[PDB]
Amino acid sequence: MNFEGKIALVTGASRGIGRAIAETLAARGAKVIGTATSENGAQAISDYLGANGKGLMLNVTDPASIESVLEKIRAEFGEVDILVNNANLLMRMKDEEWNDIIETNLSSVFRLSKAVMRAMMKKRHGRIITIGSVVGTMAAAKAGLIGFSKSLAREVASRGITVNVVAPGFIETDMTRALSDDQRAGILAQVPAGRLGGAQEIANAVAFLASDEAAYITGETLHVNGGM
Amino acid sequence: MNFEGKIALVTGASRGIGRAIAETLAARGAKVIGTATSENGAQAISDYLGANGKGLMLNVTDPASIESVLEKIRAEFGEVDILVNNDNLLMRMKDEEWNDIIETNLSSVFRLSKAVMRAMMKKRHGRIITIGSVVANYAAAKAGLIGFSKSLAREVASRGITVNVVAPGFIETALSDDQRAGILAQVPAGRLGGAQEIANAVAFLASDEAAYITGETLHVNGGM
Amino acid sequence: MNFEGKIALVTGASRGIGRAIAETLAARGAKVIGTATSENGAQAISDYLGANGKGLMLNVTDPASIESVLEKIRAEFGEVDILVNNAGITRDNLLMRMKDEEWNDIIETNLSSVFRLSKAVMRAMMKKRHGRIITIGSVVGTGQANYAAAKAGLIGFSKSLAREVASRGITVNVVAPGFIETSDDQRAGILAQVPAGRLGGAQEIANAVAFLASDEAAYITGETLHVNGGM
Amino acid sequence: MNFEGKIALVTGASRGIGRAIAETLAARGAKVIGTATSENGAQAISDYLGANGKGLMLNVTSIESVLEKIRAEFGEVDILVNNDNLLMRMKDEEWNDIIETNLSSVFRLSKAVMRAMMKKRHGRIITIGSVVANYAAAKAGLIGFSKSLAREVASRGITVNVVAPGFIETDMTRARAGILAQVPAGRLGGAQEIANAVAFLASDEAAYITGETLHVNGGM
Repeated sequence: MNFEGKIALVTGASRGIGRAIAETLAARGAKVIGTATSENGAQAISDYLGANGKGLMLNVTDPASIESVLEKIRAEFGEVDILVNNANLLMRMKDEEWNDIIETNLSSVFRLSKAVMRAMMKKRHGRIITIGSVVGTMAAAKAGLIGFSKSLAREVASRGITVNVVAPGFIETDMTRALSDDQRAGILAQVPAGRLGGAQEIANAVAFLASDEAAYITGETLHVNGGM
Repeated sequence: MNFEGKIALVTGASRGIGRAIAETLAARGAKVIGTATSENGAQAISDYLGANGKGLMLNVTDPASIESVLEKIRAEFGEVDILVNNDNLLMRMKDEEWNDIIETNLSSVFRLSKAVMRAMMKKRHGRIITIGSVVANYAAAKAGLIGFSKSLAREVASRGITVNVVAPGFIETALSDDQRAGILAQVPAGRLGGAQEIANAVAFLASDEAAYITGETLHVNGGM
Repeated sequence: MNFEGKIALVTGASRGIGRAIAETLAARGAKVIGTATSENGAQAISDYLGANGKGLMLNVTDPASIESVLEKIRAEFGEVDILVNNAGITRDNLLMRMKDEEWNDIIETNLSSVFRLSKAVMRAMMKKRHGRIITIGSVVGTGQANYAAAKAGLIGFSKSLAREVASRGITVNVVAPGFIETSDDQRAGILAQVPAGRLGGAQEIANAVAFLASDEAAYITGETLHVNGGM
Repeated sequence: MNFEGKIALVTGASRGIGRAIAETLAARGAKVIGTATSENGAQAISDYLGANGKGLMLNVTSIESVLEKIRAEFGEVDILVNNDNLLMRMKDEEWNDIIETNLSSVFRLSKAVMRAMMKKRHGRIITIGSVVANYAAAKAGLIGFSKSLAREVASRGITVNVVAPGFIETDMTRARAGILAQVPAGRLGGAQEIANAVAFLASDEAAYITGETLHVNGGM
């Protein structure tokens, strides 16, 4: 219970890692706003957050949707103190697949971070944590994301804002449960720990970086992969 | 003269690093096609390349410009064997300027590499070298570029194509003694690098002498 | 008190980071054994740990000292569950000016010793299918080249060991502190190299160590956690 | 002949990578002194170097003796090129042997040749990493040492770099698809490919490259 009084915005909180993060921050006293791409999803999020938060529909690409969501949050809870971003053959993918991945996984983090920084710097306290993609098989967006975070971290560090990245490994999610046994085994073979990580393990790391315990940790990429 | 028979496409060959790279590859026997964002810039390139190449207009942002340039090069010289791809506070950038940077420094390398690969692979030989931006609003694109190259490198390594990145540091390209001193204080070497020094590194990676080097980022910055 | 029932061995717990780590683990329920190179040093540790632990003299350079200390701990508390290798205070110097004497002493104290200690405590960790080994990097001083080799070798050793013992429930990590509070014009020269604009507290390194030693970081291993304020 | 007038000391030049490096620098005009642990080794090296150099016996763990011999016959050294089980299984003995042979020796050699380089305000120190756990610390310590030394002597015109080879067809590799399956290039590298990289870093064309680890491993 070290987040009382803090407001956290967690994108993609429908399930898996996103939901574990939202429930963990909520269980530790934060008021949580989890987002989904549809209104039904948003309502599902509101149903599990109960009195500890609310779910809102958000399209991370649309700059209009971002402004809209932030306005609803300000009207009901206040300014966002914690932002948690939850997101083929490279010579055969179409320009669409390329732009979609850059837009969704890279540019959106830039637009959201930009939208919440003003309040954070004014209050001289803030946390921006981005969750990297979960290992699903045995790149430019992921690497660009880390480069952006290290750069932003340096820029806003003096104002009391930390910007970090949590890079999960082979974590137990729907996508990994939907893989075939041969596929799972191949990946698991690449994991020293010899087991898959739980969604809660990524959430524990996020909760740590979001707390006052890590005020001096910024521009860091924390890997939670059992040794991959 | 170890490039004899090879065709190299160097984007942004108007001056500085780009031109040093184009002149070095040409001096070592390659047929060089340097590009500029205008026909005027292109002619200037033709004039310094002479009998060793030609300058063409390339809008690395238009799929049609890319295809158009590659078609001209095929008619004249053949297939491309060597491809060489040549500020403000973050929270003060507008969506528009962030998009221009990603699209100009990241997506364009993806489009160009894609356009020249099929031929390289059929030929079982190729070189793709990207030059990083010469020293915060470029960090994302820059890091994405390196990530893209390492990933592409693994994908095409078995067909004899290497994909590398050369990351220059401070390169002489004016300032007051105080500004210059501030720069020198950041470089252990104590001087600025020359455009030719980046070109020497590129020439090395493009040669057969670097056939086993791929997915590497070669820093030429005096230990910065 | 999420460390209740766990025994932690913290080397170099006399002052600074080492002591903050020892007090933090103790405050969270662990039975702590902090070490010093002298007998008087160990007693000072014993005084501040009170009923939550004890201080023992240990010379990591001496394999006879290591087993001696581990025997005392096993006789009074039990098997070591958490091992924290705390680097001493570094006193900077230039590479091309350091003699075999210093070079050898830094390797021996900063690299080989971690190897010998980790080796000494691993079996008891494996039989329990649970263990934590955390090494603290040399804190950046006021140019720390003479510690650079040993530091990089240490990280390499940890990543490698992490990969070897991960399936047994043991995590091996490294915490790399930046500028820590331990003369104002020189002050500004240091601060200017830190984006956050301030020095870190010894407690901030201890918070990171406490996190990695807990059950919440069971899936974190072979990682180097930098606590340097963006430096 | 990019190296005309330069003197290069290459340790472990008996065969493989070491010899390829020695022959390449010699072929490009350098006066080369290759070393070995024995005399047949040193003599074997002098044989293949001919009028381009000489072989000397050198136990890197002797250094001042070798540097003195080179100093009397050729001059100061301008280019210096430095050339298995589970960890919980290692004994203190093996662990120390590895640290001395692969880490401390580079420190001692670099220290022995720096004064000269500094005085001449020009120098090259290249260390070849281990070809492909018990060597994990020495290798990583080596890179850390090089980056640190590189910053220290950069203003004096000396560059310190590391070349990290991947699976290079040697004698071990002669005895497979298992390691090949690890490398994207689908083939093993040649000893000459590591030598080309070393030759490049040792030349004037690489004066602004320092503290860098150049991997030559086929995308591995």
